[PDB]
Amino acid sequence: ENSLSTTSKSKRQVIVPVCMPKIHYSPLKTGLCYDVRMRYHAKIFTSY
Amino acid sequence: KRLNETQRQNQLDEIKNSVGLTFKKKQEVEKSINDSEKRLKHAMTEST
Repeated sequence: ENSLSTTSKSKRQVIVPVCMPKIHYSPLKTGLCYDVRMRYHAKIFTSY
Repeated sequence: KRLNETQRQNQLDEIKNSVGLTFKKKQEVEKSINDSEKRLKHAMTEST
């Protein structure tokens, strides 16, 4: 289609290598804290 | 242990909910008790 249309059949030489991505937020998860042992503590029905 | 503790706690507050329900039903039948007593009183007056 285009008139630009680059035409060179040759293997391009490698420029950069693939490394670990330098980010430190959100490939990770979100921490949750929960235990049923907090449900031990209840109130003494005293008045009525 | 956690499984049985959770089932215990669910049974516990379900019992507490049903206790609130029956206490409300008692507290709502008290008034019809007293009104029925009033009409028994008037029935005794017209009986005499």
